[PDB]
Amino acid sequence: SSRFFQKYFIRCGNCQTIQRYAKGYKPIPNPILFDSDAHCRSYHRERRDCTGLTGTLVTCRCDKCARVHSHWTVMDFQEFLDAKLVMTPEERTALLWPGAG
Amino acid sequence: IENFVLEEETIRERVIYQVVEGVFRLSPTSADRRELRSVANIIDYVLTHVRAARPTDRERRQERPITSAALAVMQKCPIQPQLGFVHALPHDTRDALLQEWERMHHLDWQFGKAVYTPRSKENVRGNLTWLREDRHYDQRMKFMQEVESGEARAKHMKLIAEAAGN
Amino acid sequence: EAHKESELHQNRLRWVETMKWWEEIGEPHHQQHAASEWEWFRQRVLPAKAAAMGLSEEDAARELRRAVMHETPRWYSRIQPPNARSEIKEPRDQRWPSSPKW
Amino acid sequence: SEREAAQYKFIRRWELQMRDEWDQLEPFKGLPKPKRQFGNEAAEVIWPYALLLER
Amino acid sequence: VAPWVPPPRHDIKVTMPPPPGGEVGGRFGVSQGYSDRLARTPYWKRMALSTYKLRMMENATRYPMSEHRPGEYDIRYLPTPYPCTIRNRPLLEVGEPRQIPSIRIPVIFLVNLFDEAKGCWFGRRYETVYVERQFMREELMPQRYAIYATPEAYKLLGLPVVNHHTHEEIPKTPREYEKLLERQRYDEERWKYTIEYLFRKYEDGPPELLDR
Amino acid sequence: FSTFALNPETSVAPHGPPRGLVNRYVSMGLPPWAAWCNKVNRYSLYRMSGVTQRSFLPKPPQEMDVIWLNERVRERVRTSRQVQNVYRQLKYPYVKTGIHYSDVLDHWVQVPMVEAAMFEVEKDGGFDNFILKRSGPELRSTYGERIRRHILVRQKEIQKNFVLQKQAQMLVESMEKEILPMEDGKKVEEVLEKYGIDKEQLLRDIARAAVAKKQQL
Amino acid sequence: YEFHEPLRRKNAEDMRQFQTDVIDMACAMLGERLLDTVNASDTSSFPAEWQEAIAMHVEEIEAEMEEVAA
Amino acid sequence: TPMMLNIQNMMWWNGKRNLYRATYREKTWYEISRTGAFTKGRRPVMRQKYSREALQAALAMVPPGFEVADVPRPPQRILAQSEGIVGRWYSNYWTLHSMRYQCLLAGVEWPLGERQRPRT
Amino acid sequence: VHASRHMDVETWREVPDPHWDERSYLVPDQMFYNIPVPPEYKDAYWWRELQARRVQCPVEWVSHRMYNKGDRQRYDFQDLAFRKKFEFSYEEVVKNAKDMRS
Amino acid sequence: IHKGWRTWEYQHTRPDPRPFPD
Amino acid sequence: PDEIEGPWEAYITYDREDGLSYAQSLGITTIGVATVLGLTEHVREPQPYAVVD
Ligand SMILES: [Mg+2]
Ligand SMILES: [Zn+2]
Repeated sequence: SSRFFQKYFIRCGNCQTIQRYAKGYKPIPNPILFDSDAHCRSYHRERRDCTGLTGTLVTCRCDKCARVHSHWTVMDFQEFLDAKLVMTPEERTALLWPGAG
Repeated sequence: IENFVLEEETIRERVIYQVVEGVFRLSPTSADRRELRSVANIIDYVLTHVRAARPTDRERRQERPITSAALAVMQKCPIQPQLGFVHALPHDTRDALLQEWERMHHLDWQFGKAVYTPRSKENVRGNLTWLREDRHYDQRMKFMQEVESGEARAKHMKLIAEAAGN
Repeated sequence: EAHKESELHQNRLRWVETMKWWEEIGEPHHQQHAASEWEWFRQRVLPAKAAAMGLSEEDAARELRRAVMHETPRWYSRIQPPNARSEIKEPRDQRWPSSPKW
Repeated sequence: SEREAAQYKFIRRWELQMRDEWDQLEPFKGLPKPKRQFGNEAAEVIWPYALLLER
Repeated sequence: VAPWVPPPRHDIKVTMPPPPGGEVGGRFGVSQGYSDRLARTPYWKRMALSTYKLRMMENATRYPMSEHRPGEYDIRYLPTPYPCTIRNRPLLEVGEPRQIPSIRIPVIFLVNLFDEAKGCWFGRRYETVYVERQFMREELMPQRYAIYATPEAYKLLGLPVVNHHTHEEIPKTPREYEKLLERQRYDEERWKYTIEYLFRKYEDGPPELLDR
Repeated sequence: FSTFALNPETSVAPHGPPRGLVNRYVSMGLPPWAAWCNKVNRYSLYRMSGVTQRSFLPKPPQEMDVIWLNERVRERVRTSRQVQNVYRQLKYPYVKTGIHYSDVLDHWVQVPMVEAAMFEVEKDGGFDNFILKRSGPELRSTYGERIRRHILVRQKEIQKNFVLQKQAQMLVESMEKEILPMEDGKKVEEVLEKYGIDKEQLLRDIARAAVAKKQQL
Repeated sequence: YEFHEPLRRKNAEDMRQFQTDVIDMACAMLGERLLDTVNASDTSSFPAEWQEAIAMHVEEIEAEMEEVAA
Repeated sequence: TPMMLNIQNMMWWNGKRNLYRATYREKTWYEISRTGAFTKGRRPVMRQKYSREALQAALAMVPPGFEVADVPRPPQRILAQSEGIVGRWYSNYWTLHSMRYQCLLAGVEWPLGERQRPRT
Repeated sequence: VHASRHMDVETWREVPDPHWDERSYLVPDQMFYNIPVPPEYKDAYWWRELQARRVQCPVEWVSHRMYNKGDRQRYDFQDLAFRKKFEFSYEEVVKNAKDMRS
Repeated sequence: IHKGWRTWEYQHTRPDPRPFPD
Repeated sequence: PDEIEGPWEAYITYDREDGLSYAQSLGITTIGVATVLGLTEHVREPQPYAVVD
């Protein structure tokens, strides 16, 4: 965990600003010093991470209010595109990341 | 104090004549005097005929009319009850004595079974149904405040206006 | 209840030692400590942050403490912070400079 | 048997916190020690990593 | 035998077939919805009953996400029309040992509750307290003293609504739980993590500059 | 698999395809168990890819009496330390007796659930909200439908009671405006029969409303 | 009809004792509100007969409370 | 269960059938097993090809303030398909990029953004 | 039918509410055609909704619809209703392909 | 099924039951 | 046929007996591409009691 890269769109729950969060490559624990209990639960959590962070409490930091909190709400991109495309361009400036006009 | 007297021939003969015909003037049958053989039998006999001596609700509703003014004031409430609901709860066909048996124990509430006793007033705190529906009543009250004030008219008219403008 | 046995007895006696220490004089003090320092926070710090963070004196208290988590011995997360620097893994059995195996 | 030992260790901890035997610096053995000085008390205080991520 | 075979479930729209049953709700396992009304109706009677505004609104394609069943993937797109396993997960895997550290629950109090045994307040009115699970369900809950911390529970009592994310992450290991606990108490008691609370010993100069 | 002591997270694995046999099946999206497979043909790969989910309920769902929301009886393949034999066995969820105070009806209910069901009944806001959130086929337990019917009937009588007391409020507000002034002893009883209230019971709960407030004090 | 009529009948009686219960709760609320106007505010109560009877019923109820307490 | 005990209970064989099983499979294990058909490797997922003034109209029905980079490529589990040009076709990943390819061939200017590769 | 209905208090009959009949959920059965039920109560009837939509035999009798390919594509399998989908005649197919000039 | 029969060499057709129905 | 767009009709069932007068009292000439042509009472042959019984 985690073998593949993935992009998420998360909403800051206190101020309701949408920022994007990425998950990159971290390697498997060594196959030569073998631990079944590590590898297997790492596998299940890997599958979980791949699906919308289902069982994971998300912890990050707001850029628009700078603090680290786990209030974050993970949005599938259709809910994102529903949220984004109905917005006036001046509140894209407040709620969304730079540009994204 | 706990004295449960089991009768006989003679003591039945005098006790029934002294108690239930002397004090309560109650009339036994032959089958009655067949079944009167405890103190529990005599007491629930008297209790049964006394509770049968009390007027039913049909007699109480014809001594007590509900006056037109009262029912008119009840009519002008924004909410009247739904009041079909009793027909939705499941009825099961079984013995009555096993039903006696299961609330003799605690078995009556377990396996999805529950017993229904119609209440009148409730516990209002920590009652989550109660709170949501009285919140609902609050916004219906402020809604009718908005209607009587007349902004409802204006909102709808400006909806029609912006529909015509588009 | 064996007493003539040494470490079977004096260790569970050490246990009852420890757990009659707590609920009499320890626990009320811990709870009172937790109460007293929130009481310290709200009349000294909080009047500053109500002005700072932009809230009232009340709703800042609901914001800074959203919930009450008081610590009882069966709930505690950690005894002490995890080590800053973790010691370095040498090769397998004191081989130098490296080992082929794991 | 982990839970009760855990309890034991917590009560023990609070006891030493009432009686001043508790060393808060043990995770920090490998680090050099900051200036003991009248303004530098910002150094000896154990900083959460989160508000360091914040500022 | 069945007089009156029931209609397809979600078939409200004129020119496009209903979503596959079991996605709307029902028995799972087919990837295409079908309705005999929409099929038997001639193409021209479909187009006659529509417009190029409405047609493009029900031609709309939400790709992997499903509309009627939120947050999961749409079943037709999945290889096997049955729903996704991972969001529908059981708590314990086949080889997973059960070690679940006791978890404690955010709970809203309805009355001021004082503990006689410990001589302290269980909780004040409308104060959210993390309590034991059995202590909550077995005692506080059957009495009316307290209810759960759900956001709609904050909504109903007229409190400003906050989410505690109760059991969003359920720890399957004890250290996982102390991680959970640590981020939790970083969130709920955050007054702990302000710099004035770090500095309790210095609200003044250093402690050696004092009097006896 | 990285032999480096420090591994900060990278966008794409920096050293190319990850080496080792396990990373093969990891990159394929298969479980780590596959390094122990001798039969690698299409059917075994399909079998352990996990897309098909093989597991079952003890009884058919119409006949399911306990709340198994997601716990399917699964099966596990294990191996002895005499490794030449390989044995599999069925695994069942830990079904715990749910004793929950139901909120809408004032009383407890003991309806068996699983562990997940209890964590989730805590998450939901209580037993009643949990039973109502699920619908239909979502709860396969008959017991569930029974207490659900009781919950709905009970909810509607909660609403009925609320409505009732609102009626009461309108009545007393309406007649108080009449009896707010002292007036006369006789005049009051006219109001007592204009709406139809019995005088003696009024005296009785006037006397009980009394008894009630000084009793607490 | 043999099936359906005993139903609408039950709904009818339910509405009936709904009205009845409304009237009785009207009695109760009259109780506490007139109590509130008599004890909190002043200068006004009903007839001496009403007051005496109320007092007697209150005393009897209190006696019942003392008996049911032990 | 006999499947655990490995009995071949097929109905053509003895007449029995395995008790815990679905009675309908719209695609059996072999055609679930073939991921080449399901996933999009080396395979075209949009089968109609639009003229220039068709492509321009299709691009004209995209709402402004839309980036291509907001549409993540779906995983392998999700079938790769394109419903053509429907309403909200730009939400479909494969439709978006197939259209992008036709717009590259036909020499149509591409109004939307292009896919970004985020790096550490 | 008698659930959740307002009473008209003159006649003490039910009020024939016009909103009742659009919220109503039609529960099928054999010796009645369909039975209107209020929606909130629909959730206990989930099984005989699945028995009505089911094919009315053992599935073994109709199983031949399943095995050949042409009958997988032409037949409906949703919750086990084996029933012919809509399918064109040949003359239709010819004149549908002819006026497209293909 | 201590030993699996070779079932892959048969095309799928139901044999007639040997105690044949009259 | 998509260029025709003939006179769609809408049957609008108000739960009261005044729906017509209210519909005119709303005063709607156009919802802005539609231009509603006319409002009139749809005359129904009155249904017997047997339909709701
Ligand atoms: Mg055929
Ligand atoms: Zn924020």
